[PDB]
Amino acid sequence: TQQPIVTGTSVISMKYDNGVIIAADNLGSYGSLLRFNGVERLIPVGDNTVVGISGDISDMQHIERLLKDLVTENAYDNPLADAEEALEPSYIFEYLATVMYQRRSKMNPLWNAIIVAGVQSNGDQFLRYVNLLGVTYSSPTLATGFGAHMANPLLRKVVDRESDIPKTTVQVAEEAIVNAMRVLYYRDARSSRNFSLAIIDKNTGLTFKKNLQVENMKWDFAKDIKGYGTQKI
Amino acid sequence: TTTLAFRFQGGIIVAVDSRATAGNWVASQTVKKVIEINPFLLGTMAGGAADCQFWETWLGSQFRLHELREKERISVAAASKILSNLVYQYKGAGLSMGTMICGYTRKEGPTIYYVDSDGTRLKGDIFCVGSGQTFAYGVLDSNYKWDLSVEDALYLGKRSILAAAHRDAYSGGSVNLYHVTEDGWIYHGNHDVGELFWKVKEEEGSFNNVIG
Amino acid sequence: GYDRALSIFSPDGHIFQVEYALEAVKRGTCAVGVKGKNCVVLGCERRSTLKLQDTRITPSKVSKIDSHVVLSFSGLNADSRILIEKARVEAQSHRLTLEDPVTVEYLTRYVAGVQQRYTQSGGVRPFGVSTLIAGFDPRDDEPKLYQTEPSGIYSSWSAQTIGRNSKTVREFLEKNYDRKEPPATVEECVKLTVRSLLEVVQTGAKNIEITVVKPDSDIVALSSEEINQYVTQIEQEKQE
Amino acid sequence: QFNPYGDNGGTILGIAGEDFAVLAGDTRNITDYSINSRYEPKVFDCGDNIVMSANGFAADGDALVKRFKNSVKWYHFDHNDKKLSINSAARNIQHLLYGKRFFPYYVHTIIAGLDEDGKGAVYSFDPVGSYEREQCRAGGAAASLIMPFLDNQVNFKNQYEPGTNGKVKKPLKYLSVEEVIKLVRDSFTSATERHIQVGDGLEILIVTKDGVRKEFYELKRD
Amino acid sequence: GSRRYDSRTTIFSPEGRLYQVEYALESISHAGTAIGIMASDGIVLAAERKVTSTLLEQDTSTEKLYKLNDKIAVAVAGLTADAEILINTARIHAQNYLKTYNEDIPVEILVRRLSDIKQGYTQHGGLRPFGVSFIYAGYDDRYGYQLYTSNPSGNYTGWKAISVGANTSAAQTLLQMDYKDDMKVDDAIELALKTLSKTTDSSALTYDRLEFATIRKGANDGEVYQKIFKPQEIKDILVKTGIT
Amino acid sequence: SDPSSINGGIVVAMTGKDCVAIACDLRLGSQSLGVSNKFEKIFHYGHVFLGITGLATDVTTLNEMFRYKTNLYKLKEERAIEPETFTQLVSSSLYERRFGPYFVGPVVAGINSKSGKPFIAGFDLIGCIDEAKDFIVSGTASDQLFGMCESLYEPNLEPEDLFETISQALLNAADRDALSGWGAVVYIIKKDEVVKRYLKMRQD
Amino acid sequence: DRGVSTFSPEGRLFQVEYSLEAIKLGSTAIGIATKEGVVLGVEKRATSPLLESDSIEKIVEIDRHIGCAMSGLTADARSMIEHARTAAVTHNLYYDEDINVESLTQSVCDLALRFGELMSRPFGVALLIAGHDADDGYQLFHAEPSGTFYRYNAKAIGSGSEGAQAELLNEWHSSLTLKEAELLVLKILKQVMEEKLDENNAQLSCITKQDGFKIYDNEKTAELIKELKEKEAAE
Amino acid sequence: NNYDGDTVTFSPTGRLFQVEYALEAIKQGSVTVGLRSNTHAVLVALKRNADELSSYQKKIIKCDEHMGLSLAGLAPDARVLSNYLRQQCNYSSLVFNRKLAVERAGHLLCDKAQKNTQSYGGRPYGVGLLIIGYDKSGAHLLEFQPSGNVTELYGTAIGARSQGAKTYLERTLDTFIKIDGNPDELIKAGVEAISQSLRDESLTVDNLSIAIVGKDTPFTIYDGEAVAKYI
Amino acid sequence: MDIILGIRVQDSVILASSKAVTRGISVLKDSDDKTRQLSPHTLMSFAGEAGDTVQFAEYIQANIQLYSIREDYELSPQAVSSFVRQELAKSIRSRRPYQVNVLIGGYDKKKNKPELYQIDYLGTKVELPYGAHGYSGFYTFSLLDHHYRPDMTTEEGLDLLKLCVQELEKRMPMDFKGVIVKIVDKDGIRQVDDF
Ligand SMILES: [Mg+2]
Ligand SMILES: [Mg+2]
Repeated sequence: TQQPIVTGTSVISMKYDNGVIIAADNLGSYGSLLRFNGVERLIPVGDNTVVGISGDISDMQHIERLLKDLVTENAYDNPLADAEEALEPSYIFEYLATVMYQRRSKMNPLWNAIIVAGVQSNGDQFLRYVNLLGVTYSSPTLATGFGAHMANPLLRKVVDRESDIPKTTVQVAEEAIVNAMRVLYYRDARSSRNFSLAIIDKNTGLTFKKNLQVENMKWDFAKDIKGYGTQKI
Repeated sequence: TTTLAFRFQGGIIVAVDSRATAGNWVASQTVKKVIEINPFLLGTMAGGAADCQFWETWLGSQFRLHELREKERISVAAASKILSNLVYQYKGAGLSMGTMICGYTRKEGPTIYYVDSDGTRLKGDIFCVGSGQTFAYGVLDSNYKWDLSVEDALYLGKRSILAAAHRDAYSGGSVNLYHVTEDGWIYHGNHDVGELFWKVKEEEGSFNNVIG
Repeated sequence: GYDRALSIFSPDGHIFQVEYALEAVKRGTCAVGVKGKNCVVLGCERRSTLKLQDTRITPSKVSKIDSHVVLSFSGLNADSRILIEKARVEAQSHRLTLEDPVTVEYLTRYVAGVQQRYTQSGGVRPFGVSTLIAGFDPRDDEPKLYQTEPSGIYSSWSAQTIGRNSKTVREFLEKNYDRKEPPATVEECVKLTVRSLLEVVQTGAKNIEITVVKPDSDIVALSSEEINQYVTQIEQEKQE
Repeated sequence: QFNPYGDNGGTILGIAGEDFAVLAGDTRNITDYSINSRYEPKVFDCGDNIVMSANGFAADGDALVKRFKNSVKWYHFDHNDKKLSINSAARNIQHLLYGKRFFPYYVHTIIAGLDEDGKGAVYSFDPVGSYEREQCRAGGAAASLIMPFLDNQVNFKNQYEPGTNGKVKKPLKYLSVEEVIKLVRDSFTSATERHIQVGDGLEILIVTKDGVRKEFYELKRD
Repeated sequence: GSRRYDSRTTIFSPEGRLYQVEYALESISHAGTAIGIMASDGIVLAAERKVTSTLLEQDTSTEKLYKLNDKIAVAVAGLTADAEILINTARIHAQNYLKTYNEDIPVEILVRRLSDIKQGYTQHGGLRPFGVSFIYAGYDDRYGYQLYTSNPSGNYTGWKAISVGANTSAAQTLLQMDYKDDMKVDDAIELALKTLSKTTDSSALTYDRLEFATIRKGANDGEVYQKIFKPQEIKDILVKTGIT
Repeated sequence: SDPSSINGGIVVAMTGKDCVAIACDLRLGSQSLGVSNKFEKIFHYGHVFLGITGLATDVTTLNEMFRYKTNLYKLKEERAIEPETFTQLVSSSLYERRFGPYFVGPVVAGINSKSGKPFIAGFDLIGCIDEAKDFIVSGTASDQLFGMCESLYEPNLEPEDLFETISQALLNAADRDALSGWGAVVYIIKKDEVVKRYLKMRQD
Repeated sequence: DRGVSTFSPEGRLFQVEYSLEAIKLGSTAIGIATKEGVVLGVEKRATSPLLESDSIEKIVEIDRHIGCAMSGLTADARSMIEHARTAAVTHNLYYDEDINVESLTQSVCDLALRFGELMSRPFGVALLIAGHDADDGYQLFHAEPSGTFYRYNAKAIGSGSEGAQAELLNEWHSSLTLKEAELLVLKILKQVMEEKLDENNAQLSCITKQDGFKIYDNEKTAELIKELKEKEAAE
Repeated sequence: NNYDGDTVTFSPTGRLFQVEYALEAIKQGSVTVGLRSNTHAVLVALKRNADELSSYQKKIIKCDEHMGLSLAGLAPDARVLSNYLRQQCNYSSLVFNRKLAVERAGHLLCDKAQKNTQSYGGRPYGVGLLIIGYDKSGAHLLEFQPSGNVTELYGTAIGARSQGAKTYLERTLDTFIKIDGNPDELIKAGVEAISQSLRDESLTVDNLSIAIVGKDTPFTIYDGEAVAKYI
Repeated sequence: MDIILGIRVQDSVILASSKAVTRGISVLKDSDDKTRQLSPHTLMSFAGEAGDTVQFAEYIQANIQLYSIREDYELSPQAVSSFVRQELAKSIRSRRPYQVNVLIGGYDKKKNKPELYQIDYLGTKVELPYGAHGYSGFYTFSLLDHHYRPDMTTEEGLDLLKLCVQELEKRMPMDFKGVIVKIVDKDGIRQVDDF
């Protein structure tokens, strides 16, 4: 049993017709102190998987090393390490899910909420969630922390069920994700303007976008707001 | 819960209710509170349901190993003591158990051992365990005799559970009756308390307070 | 720990360490067990090479395992103490858990099990001891007499002998013991036991020990004079 | 302080027919007032014509189901591909659950299938392994809303034959698989209306001698 | 591997003897003779130090006679270092018993414990046995004065008079000849010293070659006194008995 | 609840001219209930005397332990243990139970057989040695004993004068403590004679 | 000396091959499987007439549906029997059912090769494990100290095994009744035994689906021996 | 000679005699054949009986839905190694939701057998194994030796008289590798291969044991009247 | 359990122990014998936490019976009481201590003296002319202090014991269902069946 110290906030994600999108801001908070502004919380594994992590950053870095070690280990005595016997998103997730549940069962959890986004060998979209309790679930849209409360409602308006996935393009999906990140910046006190976004497409592969910013923000209406009730000036 | 067991001329009567509750919610009315350890030995279920089920089932395995090794029926004394020694090892861990280990052997005759999750092991003639134990005791104490017939003893056990089932909110559903003889136990059926109450009320003239 | 396999099979299928343990028993002083109709008698040889002995304190050959069971032996004396201790502990353990004293068969089966264990455990040699275990089961009047040996096999006997010159006394018992009519009284059983030892013992002075076990935990060891009276009566009948 | 347990909501329902058995469960997965997934399968085909669901804390639920499926696999290896009977499966699950007696799987487990005589069988477990063959068992969030309805409509409790006025009970006539599915659907429709954690979808697994069949139905998503 | 170098200390010979026990007994037969004689009013322990030197500090030396507690003492024959390992274990056992029951350990119980330890080394562990034979002289309120002996086999027996070490055959015959049951301590003292004087491999028996002790109820009223004799006191008793 | 004041009782030790004195009450109780008026708290191993206050089971256990250890000491050393050495043994033995201690207040008293020097020492439950010249106090009336000893004590008292001082120090301290009293014993210790005196006191 | 788990140049474990020689010295035990039941019979071979032969226990119950006969160093079989009984009872506890005869036999045979430098040597005893389950019906297994077990329609182990097996070769057919098997065991036991076969120096037993495992009374066996003598004198 | 007392001792020519003696136990064992195409992999095993009353010793063991082996030599050792394979296959599925690659299964068996050849007290495994499987890179056939040497092959045979079947497969190599999408013809080639190792005895209904795994075929063993088709 | 009394008179030790066994709300038994014979001339009564009491008493019994067989000799009451005290003193610093208070009444055949030992769950041993555990002493000791004499007969001891029990029955809130009385003397142990 511990308490999280340096923390990362929402990870948001969704499926679209040819793959998955996942995003997370570049902030490592220290309570209310916005301590670290250059933290990458999307960690790619190979060219087919991106693991998005929220919660304790020290545990994230540990998980980051486990995944790095997993790739090394998979390549051992494996002539098809970059082909048929490459790591799948499903393999990577099940491994993490095992670790997370084992660690919670020893009463020493990895204080995280994780979303594994990727594309399988057969082109199938993979998107599944796992957290410090070892709880797992899949959905057309997945989000951690504040993202669950604010991003999911917006992302679910695009892909409300399984049948909406083939109807959703990468441009529409990315637009929805980027808008959700703006909404989270407006409303999450532990978020930053800077974020990373990753697209894993079955045709165009892994596209990893760094140093993105929330833009097209509405603040002008603030000038008209005065006082808290009766004040006119 | 209401479970009882008493020794008499014809052996042992075991009688239990059937209700299981989680708070005020009635989880089940068809629970088996008599564990059939083996064809000769019975155990009652009170306190923790799993603890009683698991360990009294495990119990039957130990007795089976005993009679394989020793080529002889295990005594009720040895039988009950295996359980009491087991739960005593777990003392403090939070096992919840209140049971009567009932059996009829040659050397002992009809024997009842009250076994407890605190490690208590008591030989006795009449035992009543559960939330409705006090109600069952009243009927038992006032009507019990050693020279009861098997028919009257069975009814006394049935009637005593009914007394508890009526008054105790956490007892009811149905009554399970067993009669333990030297050649083994004999099951004497499941008796719905709803139907049994009205039947007993009319035939006996009891429960005048209740309108029927 | 020391894990060396001392007891092992040889090409001819023999475990020499177990067989050499029997040779230690062959060297041991003779012990004899005879069960009557309502008693069992354990006779034991005391070699008279050792005089100036203190017979009060010297370890007696017959040992009580419980109030109702006794154990005698032939072979290594030091080894026998380990089996006797284990048996006594198990007897109390049985009373504690089963709420009933051990049957003679159960106690035998336990001791025999210990002996067996030492024939296929690493870093140990077998016991150089064969035992005669006698007594009466709780609330039972049927006499019990069992024999164990280093290998760990055990069995029930109407009468049996172990130790040096046990071949001779077994020869005697096989012709003198009738199964259809065993020694009906304590006297007859003790007499037959003393007679069987007199085939081997040498002098019937302090060389013969006799212990009589009867039902309901009635165990008593005969004194020198009591035994000497049997020795006297046997030879006076023999002079004819 | 770290709390190793959580509540993923959900409601499951097992009903034993004459020569069939159904195990149903909603597909909604939740924490607090949020929906995690509108379709997260909760009832599983475990092989050997056995269906299982471990409702409550989903991590323990998934762990138990996974271990039981594993037990079925090893039962085949160790015992010459022998079919694991529903009663044997039930006893095995007790030991899996009681194995963690002092750090329990926080789930209410139900399995369903056919017994060795081909009759419908449902078994119901508490978190620590006390189990029981039953004809009818709802588990989870809306169990208190469903069971009284089942007492009334399956077992015909408190129902008497008109004209007799309480003297003759309504006879316990056998229900067909089509009749059971109607009661399952109405149970969940009613539960969805009055319980916030119940909704989205209903997945029913039907077990017969022919095998395991699945049926899915929409539920209200509010 | 290691098996190659294993002597296998705990095995039977084809005749059914324990090789190492038999060879340890052979070792003990070359050790200085120790004699114990039990009388009605006490016990005598007499023992011969092995070919000593004139420069050996005798008054502070102890190789034969050791104190286990206030009631029990032992005479050693064999490897002194092995004996001290066992002696310390016996001293601890006596104290454990006293702590447990609040009563001094009965002699036989102590003897059985040490004998069981010796036995263990002959049956398991793959170690060599202790090359030691003890004579136990002790008193308790059950059996009174008691003499025991134990040897490397772990077998122990009770005695009225007994010898261990060198020339036990000659010594035991001499004791068997002159011992009587109604004998007293002062007579037993004389017998012990006379026996050693005849069986010794030395030219003459002197005070510097001896260790001597008595366990007497010759303590003021109902209690027992151990007396480990000093060099001058051994010299006096040698003159008194008429050996020097 | 407090283990050091369940059973009650006191020990006091004093030095005099070529002599030491150690004294104790005889009470053993279960809080308010008086259980025994014969529970002596002073023991001796050879010529070294040990008083022990506090939890009675530990008093008994430690006595048995130090008897055990001083007996083995004597067999190996071939001489009786001295007060200075025993004091270190008591300290070592208590501190080895640092995080599960015996709830006691031991007091050593004796005369060194070789130097003839009077010696006393006290300990806390955990082994810290208090080697005072004048006096050592222990038990549930230790405050009272400190008050009595501090005023009544003067150095170089003769054995028979020291007896009066230590007796009056004990008695009047015990009479101001609910959990002490019910009789008292005083040991007057000289180099080769020890006198033990039971005192007459109020029995409430 | 040499390792306990050493291979010979022929590719066999010395200790296992040597334990097989000890089994050859053991008393004869015969098993015959039929569609009406499996029969187990043994030679008791008392070393002296004073030995009470009914105390010789070479046929043993493992469970109600599984019996066992032994040959060789019979003291070694006790821990094997203990394990078998435990395995049978434990499986019933875990699975609320009888355990398959093969699965039981496999559990016993897993102990066999657990020796080295675990126990110090292999077992010096062979077992004939006979039983019944619903899946494979009546079964007879031969469990060796090598860890190998063969199922048999009929099998003899012990000193008179090769002579008895040759006799079982000719006599066994798939339509044997239980009564025919009982007499056949008695016939072959009598053939290979040193002493003359009677109810005191030989023992019979069987396992049927209805009645389970049963050791035969000396009175019951005596009648079958008398029935055997008459039918052999009949031609 | 002087260097065969245990597995920890090299001979003067650098040989491990205990391993070679363990290898000899395989040659005494009954013949078993392994062969594969691009779609399927087949095991054919000649089971051995003690006598006419006895059953025929089972030769083939299932390790997972997609993998299994046939044995030749000490059957208990095969049970240990197959049990180990079952666990490793199972660990891969539970932890990584991943079917264990046949090549990796061979690496694990090699390493397990190796530890028994370099340490004192233990002994080499006295069994040879033919592992077949269908994984993400298609059909596979492995040959395990208790020296630790595992070899991926198109076809092979181990046991007594295995050289006859091995030569046949060496001739038939170009034919049987092309038997794709036809399980019956691939088994026929295996049954014809193992027939080259027979003398005096022939393939009967309770003598023959066949197993197969493939693209849409779980590892399934055929015994009894199920193999009468191929006799 | 509740009340256990002990009194050592001239030539015997008398132990009185309550018969009631109460588990919470109900009195499950009114004939419970809270004692074990450790040896022919040594009896131990006991009271404390449920399960622990009997487990401890039988454990002690087994150990003394083992010693008796090994040595063919009965340990003195003092020796037995010291053994028992050590077990309780060992127990108090265990993971889960035995919550058991005992009285050991024995007749020393060597000294020809009755002996009563009082030992609590901490391992606090005291030899007494009369003793008790729990609240029993609070009601009875004033009577025992007044009437007790070391030269009392067994019959006088029983009369003083009756007076103690009567005071308990009057002033104690709990119904302990009377007492089973046992006498330990030179002839061994016997139960007073009418009390
Ligand atoms: Mg809803
Ligand atoms: Mg007062």
